[PDB]
Amino acid sequence: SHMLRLSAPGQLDDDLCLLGDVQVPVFLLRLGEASWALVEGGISRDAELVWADLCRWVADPSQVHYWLITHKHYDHCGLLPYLCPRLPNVQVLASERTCQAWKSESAVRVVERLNRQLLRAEQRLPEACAWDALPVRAVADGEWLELGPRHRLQVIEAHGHSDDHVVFYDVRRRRLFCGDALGAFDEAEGVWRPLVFDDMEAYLESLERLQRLPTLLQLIPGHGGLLRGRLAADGAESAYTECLRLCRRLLWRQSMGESLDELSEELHRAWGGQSVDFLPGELHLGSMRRMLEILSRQA
Ligand SMILES: O=[N+]([O-])c1ccc(OP(=O)(O)Oc2ccc([N+](=O)[O-])cc2)cc1
Ligand SMILES: [Fe+3]
Ligand SMILES: [Fe+3]
Repeated sequence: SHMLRLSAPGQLDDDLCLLGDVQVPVFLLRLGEASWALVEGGISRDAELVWADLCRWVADPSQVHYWLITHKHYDHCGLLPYLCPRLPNVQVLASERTCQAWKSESAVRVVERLNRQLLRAEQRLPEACAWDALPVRAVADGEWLELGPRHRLQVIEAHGHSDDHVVFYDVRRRRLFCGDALGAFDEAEGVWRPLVFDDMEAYLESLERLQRLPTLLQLIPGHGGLLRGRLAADGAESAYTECLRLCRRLLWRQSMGESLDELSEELHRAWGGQSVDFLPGELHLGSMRRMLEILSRQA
């Protein structure tokens, strides 16, 4: 592995642990002697694994007070109905738009169906909270989240990947929980893979703004672990660069009369192997196609 990327379960920093699979992690923040927060909501089929890992660090789960959610995609909120009932004092903090999603029938349907596709043959999910019954408090762009005496995180709107996406910045630690707004970090090549699934102009504007944060020490996307050193410092800028590079590649190939699919299959082939364990294959290729449709339209 690489010194600049922490990608093992367990303790990452004095106050921060990784629960579950590094590909779809849940982060555990220790806010004080008797108080904790989770960040990112995972996939439903990992409920027992994440529960098990949580109970190793947290003797009393009633001390889990907050659960921060970056966006409504099925792989970032799948655990909520299954673990919220075991966390009697938890408050889920999400954007207004993300909250809206959990109150839409069609939306919840998609999230459940994509989560069910990842179930292994054996397993049963535990009893679930109704999605519209989750203990949520909507948070606003620019809001300060006073989680504990040494944990204060600012909510920053970061749409583009999705129309509801937010990130959470801990300026004390120069630590940014970025969700999928920078794309997917390619563990093999050390570069960002763009994930433009809603709006290219918003996605790029969000990265412009994140580049203006004070220099990052820790950059924690939605998949793959914790990035540090130059990868954190240069992250938002690099993510922007990689988006433009994809745009131009698309423009090249289309100018050679290629159809949206040549590049899609090329991307699905070049990148699909990293997510195969949490993205159904038809979804990865289809996500590629959608992103290329978006870039094409807006360019
Ligand atoms: O069907 N959706 O609305 C949807 C699409 C992609 C998606 O996964 P996301 O985590 O946004 O996309 C990724 C795509 C590829 C990789 N990868 O190259 O390792 C990671 C995340 C989640 C939900
Ligand atoms: Fe996503
Ligand atoms: Fe994701």
